[PDB]
Amino acid sequence: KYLLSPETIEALRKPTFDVWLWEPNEMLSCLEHMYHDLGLVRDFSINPVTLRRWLFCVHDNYRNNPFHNFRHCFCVAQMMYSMVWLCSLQEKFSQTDILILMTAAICHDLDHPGYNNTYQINARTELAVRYNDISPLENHHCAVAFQILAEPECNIFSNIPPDGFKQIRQGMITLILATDMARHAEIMDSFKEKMENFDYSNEEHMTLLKMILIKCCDISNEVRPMEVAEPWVDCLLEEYFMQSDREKSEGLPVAPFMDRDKVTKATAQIGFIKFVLIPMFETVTKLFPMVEEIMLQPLWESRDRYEELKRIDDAMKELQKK
Amino acid sequence: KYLLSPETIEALRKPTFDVWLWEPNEMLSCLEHMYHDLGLVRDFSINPVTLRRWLFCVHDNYRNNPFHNFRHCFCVAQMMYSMVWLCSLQEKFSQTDILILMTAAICHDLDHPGYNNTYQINARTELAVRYNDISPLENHHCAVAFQILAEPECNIFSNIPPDGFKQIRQGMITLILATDMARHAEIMDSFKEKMENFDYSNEEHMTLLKMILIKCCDISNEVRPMEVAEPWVDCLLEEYFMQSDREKSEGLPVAPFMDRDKVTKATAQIGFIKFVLIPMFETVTKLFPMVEEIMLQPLWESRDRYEELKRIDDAMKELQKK
Ligand SMILES: C[C@@H](Nc1nc2c(cnn2C2CCCC2)c(=O)[nH]1)C(=O)N1CC[C@H](F)C1
Ligand SMILES: C[C@@H](Nc1nc2c(cnn2C2CCCC2)c(=O)[nH]1)C(=O)N1CC[C@H](F)C1
Ligand SMILES: [Mg+2]
Ligand SMILES: [Mg+2]
Ligand SMILES: [Zn+2]
Ligand SMILES: [Zn+2]
Repeated sequence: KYLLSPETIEALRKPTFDVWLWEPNEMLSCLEHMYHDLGLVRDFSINPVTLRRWLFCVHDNYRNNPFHNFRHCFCVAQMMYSMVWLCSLQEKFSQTDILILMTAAICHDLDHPGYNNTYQINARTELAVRYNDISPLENHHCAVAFQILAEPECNIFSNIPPDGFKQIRQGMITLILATDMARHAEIMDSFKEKMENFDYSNEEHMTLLKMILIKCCDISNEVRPMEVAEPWVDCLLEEYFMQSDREKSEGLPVAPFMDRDKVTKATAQIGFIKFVLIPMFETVTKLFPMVEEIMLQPLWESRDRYEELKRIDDAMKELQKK
Repeated sequence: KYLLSPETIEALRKPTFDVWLWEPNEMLSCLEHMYHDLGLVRDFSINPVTLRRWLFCVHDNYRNNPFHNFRHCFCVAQMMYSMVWLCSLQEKFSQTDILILMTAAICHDLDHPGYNNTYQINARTELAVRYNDISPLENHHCAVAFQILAEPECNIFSNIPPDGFKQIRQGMITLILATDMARHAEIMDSFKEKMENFDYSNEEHMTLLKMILIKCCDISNEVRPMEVAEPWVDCLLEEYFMQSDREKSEGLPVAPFMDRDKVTKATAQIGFIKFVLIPMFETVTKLFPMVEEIMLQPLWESRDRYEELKRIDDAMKELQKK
């Protein structure tokens, strides 16, 4: 049953929203609500019907991978929606910037194949050869994003003038490309430097803030409730094993964190929560104090839980080895 | 024709080479000779039969556009060859670096359509949407170069280890992407920054020098003798007029420097020589003083010759005025 209850629309605004509850049509409708509710339909004369066909286009072009699937895209877009409200971003950003933040979130892993950059490059694929080993998947995601938008029936921007299309497009590209974890250190070091004296009337500081926001949402699964978050780790590792199978039986290098024999659910997250998630949301909390209690808080609770799980896993491996 | 005379082999080593005398047959055999003579076939275990097939395929993947054709390809690699000897590059650069320089120069405009990046982006071409407005032609040149090299019958790198291939791929990519003239000032400023106190054991200083070197060869046509240089100006304007005419009938922006109402042969070369070519070769001359007499001298004469021809143009216009 598409058509959402008023209870659902309420829940949808917070990062506690149970993303697993809903089937695709309900998620499409949830996303459709977001565009209306943020005033993007109103302020960019988006045809209400074109909006629905666009979300169906997008959905069709996400794949049935275990992790990089349409449900991931909904998580990231819904988490961006939560962040608009939590941080009150309509006070600091234009409606163009919100449109970029939302449309980039929805489009940022379009047609992900289930194998990451390092596979693409080492196997010398169609995509690595096409994009010269430079963020190949991330370029592919934008390419597909705008190939969808070039179809008149899927074009939510059809009544935006050329200058505004040009600005959105640039913005969307900057953000979708920023999702490549290869650049996490570079992007964070850029941001932290700008943060020494932040200025919202500085376009360059704001371009970085948006980059950090989409990144925050992209890797945001562990910010959610333990019940909601925990199943994404199986989805990740299942996808990661799929690749490291292929890498072994093709003789390509294998990343320790994708190695069946090495990684566990617990050791996948301890490091990620501690040295990627926590520091990123720590920096962002300076700019938005309310982030601490809502987002940084479940990250401490997740860190503490996954370190306990490791103590039990490790204790259990003392029984196994011969 | 093919089977090059000892005289042709000697004249091929210098910037004075009459690039117009030779049909595709002979230019290929020349390029081939360059690889044997520079010790690239020897030092990289290149199969000389594969070398011939690669070159035929490269040549096949250049288009019959007025300016950006196989002959332009030949000029850039031939000018690179000249510079190797003039600047004694084998005393400063590794054989791997020479391989990167020659192979990049040959490959740098593969499958160029005859309309520049500004066309691609304003007409929203497959290429522009594919490459996210980011140097769409240059990325595509690289893409075509390594599609070709992925075919085993065209693969001149087939006996190089993977480590070496990765290093060459990366190097060629940097160079080909450096030929986008939109980055000329950025690249020159980055080069000039290092040039304050240059260092050949600094790998980044070298990476820029190689970017400058291919840039020099890419736009070097005015360095060649005045009989050889001048018909290339007609080829250029023919291509640019072909684009400005399309831009006019398609309702797209037109660039003054490409307008067939506004631009003369002389106005097309004066600014370009005085403010792009000359300062670039001036900066190279500091590192290689011998460049002044052999390359900056013909540029000076061409500037003078074209500045005089504008004074003729301008006085003929004053008689026209009624
Ligand atoms: C085992 C892996 N753990 C991990 N990776 C994630 C999450 C979300 N997204 N991702 C990647 C990165 C973006 C796409 C999928 C997450 O909750 N945990 C890790 O530590 N790393 C660190 C390097 C790499 F980012 C994965
Ligand atoms: C009229 C044009 N003149 C010009 N352009 C050239 C030459 C060689 N290569 N090129 C371009 C560089 C990339 C494509 C071919 C040359 O001898 N003269 C100009 O003034 N400009 C201003 C900058 C723009 F690149 C061309
Ligand atoms: Mg991704
Ligand atoms: Mg070019
Ligand atoms: Zn993602
Ligand atoms: Zn060129």
